[PDB]
Amino acid sequence: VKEFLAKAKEDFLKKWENPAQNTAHLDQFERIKTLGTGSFGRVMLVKHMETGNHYAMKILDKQKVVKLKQIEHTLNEKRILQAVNFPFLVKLEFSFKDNSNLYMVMEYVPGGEMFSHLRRIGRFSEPHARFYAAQIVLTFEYLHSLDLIYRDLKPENLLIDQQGYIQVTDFGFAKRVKGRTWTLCGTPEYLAPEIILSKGYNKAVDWWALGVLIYEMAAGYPPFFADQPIQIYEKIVSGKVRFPSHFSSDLKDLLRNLLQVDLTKRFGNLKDGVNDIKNHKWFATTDWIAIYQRKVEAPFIPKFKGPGDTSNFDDYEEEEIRVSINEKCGKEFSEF
Amino acid sequence: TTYADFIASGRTGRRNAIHD
Ligand SMILES: Nc1ncc(Cc2ccccc2)s1
Repeated sequence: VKEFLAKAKEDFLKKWENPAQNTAHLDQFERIKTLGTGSFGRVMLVKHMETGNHYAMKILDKQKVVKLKQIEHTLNEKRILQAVNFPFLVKLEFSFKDNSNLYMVMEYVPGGEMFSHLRRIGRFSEPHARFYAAQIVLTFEYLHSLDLIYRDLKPENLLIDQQGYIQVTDFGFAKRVKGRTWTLCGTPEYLAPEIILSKGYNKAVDWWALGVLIYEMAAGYPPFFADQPIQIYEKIVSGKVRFPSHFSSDLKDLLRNLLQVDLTKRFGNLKDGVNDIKNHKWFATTDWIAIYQRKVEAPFIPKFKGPGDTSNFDDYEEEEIRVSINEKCGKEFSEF
Repeated sequence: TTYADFIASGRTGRRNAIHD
């Protein structure tokens, strides 16, 4: 583990300090369908012509990123992704830019989001939820060892692969920080109290978000919901959680320690760090090595119909890609 | 029920990130 993480960091740091740039070009890909949208572009299913490999290409309109003041966040995202390498993180295959846009070509993960299956089925059994929770526990131990805070855990951002294992996507808010940080970002249901209250905060916000996730998986709804974000915030800072009567007592206790307002008491945030979580009774049946190596059988394998099938994703209205004749925001994105 | 209160709320679709 220590020795895993030592090698992981050496590996990461080389790429961190010398980021890969300009490793493909748009005209090498055949565009097929939109798998998702966002405030600065979309993710499209695409085909790499030279190989016949399918990928998910994220396109960001440089002008939109600038307007929304997300330049630094966007350079974080690319610089981190090109440098990390973990089984439960979607791989960045290529990245490039043109006059108008930024492009991040990711590994295509055809099983769709946990969100979809979670909403459809209603809720996951404790074993089913424990299985995905353990993959996140290891993923955060990997990312936090690298000084990386993730900051957007939610079922919408966890993709299910062909083996029924999770792949974390969307690094738009990930940041390499040694001390504390202040940006208000993330998703309302998943924000730790520190964030809402404009305190400086650190990685402990990822562990809190883990408690929100685990609870959502196992209850079928989040511990703090309302029709408007400000009503959600009050619920979160009051730190009053009710559990479904079906919740096992081990689960209720883990959740009490994860969704802990007092940072000297929050699991992940103490002298033993991540082992508080890994050693908790709820996880007693978890074989950590076998999860990492993917030899545990998944509770659920997605229905697969083809290499480039898209039915596990919602439909989205297409929009043509226009590339301007003039370079936009060149200086802002020169390191991209 | 809490489930019923959830299902009837405006937040059962995909949830957008906030920032600033
Ligand atoms: N690698 C990817 N496969 C499908 C994707 C669309 C998507 C992207 C982000 C969050 C949810 C869904 S990204």
